Amino acid sequence: IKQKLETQFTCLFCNHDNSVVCTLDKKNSIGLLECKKCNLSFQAPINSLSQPIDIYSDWIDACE
Amino acid sequence: RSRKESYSIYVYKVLKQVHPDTGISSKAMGIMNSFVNDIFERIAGEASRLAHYNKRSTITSREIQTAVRLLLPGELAKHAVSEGTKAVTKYTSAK
Amino acid sequence: KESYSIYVYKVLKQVHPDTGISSKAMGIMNSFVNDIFERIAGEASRLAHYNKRSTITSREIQTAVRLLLPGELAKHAVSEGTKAVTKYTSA
Amino acid sequence: HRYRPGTVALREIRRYQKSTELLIRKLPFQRLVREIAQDFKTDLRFQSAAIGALQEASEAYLVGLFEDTNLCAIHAKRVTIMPKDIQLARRIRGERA
Amino acid sequence: TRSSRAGLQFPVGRVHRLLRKGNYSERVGAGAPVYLAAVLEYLTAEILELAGNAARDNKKTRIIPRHLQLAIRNDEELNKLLGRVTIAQGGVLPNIQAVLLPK
Amino acid sequence: AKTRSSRAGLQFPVGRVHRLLRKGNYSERVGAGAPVYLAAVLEYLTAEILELAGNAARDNKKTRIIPRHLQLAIRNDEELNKLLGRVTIAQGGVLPNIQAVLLPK
Amino acid sequence: NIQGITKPAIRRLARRGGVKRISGLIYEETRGVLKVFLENVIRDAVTYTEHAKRKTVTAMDVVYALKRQGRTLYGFGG
Amino acid sequence: RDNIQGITKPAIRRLARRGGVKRISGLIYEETRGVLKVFLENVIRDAVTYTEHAKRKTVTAMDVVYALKRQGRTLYGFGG
DNA sequence: CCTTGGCGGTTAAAACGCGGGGGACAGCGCGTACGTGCGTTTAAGCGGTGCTAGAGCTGTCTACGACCAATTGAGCGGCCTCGGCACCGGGATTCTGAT
DNA sequence: ATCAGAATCCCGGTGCCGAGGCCGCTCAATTGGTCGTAGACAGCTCTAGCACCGCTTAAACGCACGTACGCGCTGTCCCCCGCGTTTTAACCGCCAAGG
Ligand SMILES: [Zn+2]
Repeated sequence: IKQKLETQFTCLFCNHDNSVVCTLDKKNSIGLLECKKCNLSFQAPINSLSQPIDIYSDWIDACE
Repeated sequence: RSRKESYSIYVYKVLKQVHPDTGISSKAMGIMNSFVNDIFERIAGEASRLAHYNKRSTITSREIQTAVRLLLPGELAKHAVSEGTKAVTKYTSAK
Repeated sequence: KESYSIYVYKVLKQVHPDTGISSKAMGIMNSFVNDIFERIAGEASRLAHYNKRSTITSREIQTAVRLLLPGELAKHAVSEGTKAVTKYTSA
Repeated sequence: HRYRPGTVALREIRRYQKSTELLIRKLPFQRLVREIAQDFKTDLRFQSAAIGALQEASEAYLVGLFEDTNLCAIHAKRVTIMPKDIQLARRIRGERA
Repeated sequence: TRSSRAGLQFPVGRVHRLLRKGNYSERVGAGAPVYLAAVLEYLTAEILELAGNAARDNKKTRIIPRHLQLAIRNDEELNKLLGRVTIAQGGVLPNIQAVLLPK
Repeated sequence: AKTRSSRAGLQFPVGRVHRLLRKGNYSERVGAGAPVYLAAVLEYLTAEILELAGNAARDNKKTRIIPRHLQLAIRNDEELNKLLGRVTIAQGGVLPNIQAVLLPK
Repeated sequence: NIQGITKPAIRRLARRGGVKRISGLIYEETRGVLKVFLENVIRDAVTYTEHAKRKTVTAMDVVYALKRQGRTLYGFGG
Repeated sequence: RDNIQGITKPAIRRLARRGGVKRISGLIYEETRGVLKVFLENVIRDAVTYTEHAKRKTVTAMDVVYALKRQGRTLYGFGG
């Protein structure tokens, strides 16, 4: 079953903190970051061990 | 609190004129407001085209008449032109 | 009462530079150009009155060109418009 | 026992020409529309009244297109619809080239 | 109010205002909004008169929009006017091709 | 560059378009970038459709574009045909639509 | 996905249309044409909301997009 | 008078052939005349109304252009 | 012992199912409307020619319209009532088919 | 035709809820007063719309005649209607890992 989790991460674009939601679909190995404020979305591959800090880390490197 | 618009009370009175013993739903009143909006918009667009195909920028009632009998079909249109013309006479005959 | 004839000649020499044209072809072209201009401009005026913005900048024109033309034409047109904005803004 | 075919359909045509209530119910239609818009812009919310507007316009649209398609098939010396009938009606209206 | 001075029911000056803010021309005459308001007034009179007859049919007192769509779809010139028009809670003509009626 | 057309490197008169907007009763005020933007869109549309015009006229060894060429080039496009769906060209005609049920087999 | 459209829904669409007898491939063809319809509609609707600089599509923009396709619908403040 | 009957069957034939129509039935021609007539009725009514407000007793090409744009059957070619 | 993440419920449109029956599709055979030619008749088209409403085009003076301070009460936001329909069981009736 | 029986219509009934009355505000319609040029109007000029005809000729009309798609019919075969049978798209309450 999918996991819809709220986090305390800051969006890299709109800078609103505590407004990034992480949807981890392990059945298809696809993780999804969403911003509850400005509405952006970032997708990245996840394994079985990953957690909201794993894809949020991949989002920091995808920008820089 | 921003003040919003409706035409509900006006056409409401007109409905009360033509049928005193008749109620109405609120959504239908909104529908009629949208109806007035649409007819007004088509008329006004024909008025702007009247202006630009006449190279003039004044609007009188004559342009409104020719706009209505451009848009609406004949018999209905001529009755409406009659109503508007008699109203023009009754108003502008007095102040 | 000006038509757009030499503008068409210069576009044509920029694209197929060994190509003639008839008179009425130019007439249909200017009919076309006027139609397109009127449709976009009226749609921009709808943007203003639907959005209560008392003037129109280029952003309204971009979104109106999106609203009229479909995808590939729209994206290439947005590209050309922003490039013109860029080169005119630089000097 | 068993009823003879065609009858119940026309009886519910007479029933379904009466209530103008929405035929497709809400949640799956909403999911389909959301799965569609997402393709144009991610993280997009929808005013529920706008969703009802989409629903109304879609259902009336399809009903009228069915009416023309049905009259095409009636002209086609048949009673049952075909997909080619929808193609003919759309080719008259001009959606597809 | 000029509407009362025209003996009518639609507010003139609101329409005169909306003509100004519509970029409809550069200048706006005196009695053009009176004529337009009267046009609107007779239009809605005719429409809702047929709607009142539609409520007389079903013996309903409050107007439902189904009455409105029916009265649009009955009259000729009105339906040719509002051909590209649809209404939420509209429905259509109760209509059956009798070639599909059984024998 | 004195002229804004040379300042845009384009081929259309911009102040023409700005006066058209002013003598349009379109908005009350008109900014500086919108007329340039719209004129650039127009210029792209001209060049884009005249490409199909050039190939369609070159299909028949004729230096001059005829209206039949323009209608052919439109109908052979997809985006322009759905653009010009309610649109008819003078001296146009339509495409060769020979149905397969018609050829002598 | 698109398969959330049930068979008796399109049947009810035939019924309010008043259509009697139904074939097979009708269903998938219906879903396809409905899809393309909603595609153009919601595309220019989100274009309106893009110009709105706001994160919710208005019902107003839906109405105006219907006007832009010549599909004028009353009822919901338009 | 009777210029409605000035419509010739070979003209209808030629229109069917550029229209691509192969086989022609006989009950078609007067129906065609009636549809053409109603078309031109609405057209020239609107064009003459545009010229009524023009206060000029002669109708121009531009008038007919504007009127047919009003119907949405909009035709290019002659400017307008 | 008390406060979370999962782990299992009744219900109502939704998916199978069969069988068949009535409707879709190929053939059959004619046949009578209709392509095609051919000669015969016709009107349209083209080129001049008078030719004149009348549009096309130009000064001008005005009044109606653009625009500005009071004012003000109608139009508008909020509150409050009741009878108008939404559905429910009764009961009656009318389609529909097997007879 | 013809009866039995499904299907629907249609009549009190009550309930509840929003349509409509209502009422106290305030901001745009109003009222009045002051510039101003757009246009209603007078009038000038030359184009073009109209009408007409003579000559040319290609285009329509009528008919002769076969003929072949349009159609009524037929048999047939199949596959949607429909009614029945589960059945799964939506939400409601004690477990046994946490803290
Ligand atoms: Zn963000």
